[PDB]
Amino acid sequence: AEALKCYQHGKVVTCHRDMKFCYHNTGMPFRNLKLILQGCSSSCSETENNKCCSTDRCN
Repeated sequence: AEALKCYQHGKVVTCHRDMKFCYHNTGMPFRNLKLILQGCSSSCSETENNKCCSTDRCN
């Protein structure tokens, strides 16, 4: 099996062979601070900030 590939802040990363998901999480911890997490993960749950997917470079 090929291993999932995900977008990660402009780069393309090859996920650990165990990963099921590419994710994209954006948050505003403070009115002036935006946080953006992005990459591969074993688990993923759709929320208003965490976007999940399971195909290649799908972010």
